[PDB]
Amino acid sequence: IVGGYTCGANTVPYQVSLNSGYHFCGGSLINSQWVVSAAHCYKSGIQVRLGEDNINVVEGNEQFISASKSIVHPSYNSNTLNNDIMLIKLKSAASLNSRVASISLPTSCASAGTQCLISGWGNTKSSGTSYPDVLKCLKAPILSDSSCKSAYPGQITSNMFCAGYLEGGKDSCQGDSGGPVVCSGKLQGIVSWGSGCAQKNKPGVYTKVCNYVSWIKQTIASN
Ligand SMILES: NCCc1c[nH]c2ccc(O)cc12
Ligand SMILES: [Ca+2]
Repeated sequence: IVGGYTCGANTVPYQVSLNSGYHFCGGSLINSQWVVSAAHCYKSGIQVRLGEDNINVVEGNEQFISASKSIVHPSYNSNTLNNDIMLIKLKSAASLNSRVASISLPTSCASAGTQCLISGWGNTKSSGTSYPDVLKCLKAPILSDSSCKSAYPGQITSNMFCAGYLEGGKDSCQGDSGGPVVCSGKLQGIVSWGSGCAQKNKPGVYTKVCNYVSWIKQTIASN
């Protein structure tokens, strides 16, 4: 997260770190046994880390739970990043508490101008590299479909939205992938892609979770 703030320990209780020997993606806990992330975060050998603030120190609220199954959206296209969503089932249920909590799926799609919270452990610089150890947060609005299409001509599908700032300086970045965009206490987006980080006229692009609620619910019901 570029141009964000330090969230504060366990203030984003649905935020997960996907770990394969090191943090490589974020995700969101949507019930005690399931995580939502980006399809571009897919790999085998995932450990889900819940209750994290500093990902390099054991602070005492963590739960580390292996993935039993990963389900990439059936229509994910790695070239276009259309349908950039995946579900991860945990081997055992998380213990839910004030610091490890699920985020609700949306019943409706959020409108342009809605303020959201984006979070992650990704890079904090728009040029060069500095990876924070503690969770970073950014408040950002959802942009109009027309401003998003104007920023990324020919690349925005009905399964994507833009959020952030056309002036630059504030955005999700590398390592924030798969993490949550939460608006009015609902999961509306997943950190998906963009042209670099925090560049002028190049806001972040997010998977539009409201389009996937039936797939999520039917997949969880049967797996
Ligand atoms: N808006 C940040 C999007 C993002 C997701 N993953 C990324 C990887 C590299 C990068 O430059 C950017 C990204
Ligand atoms: Ca920790």
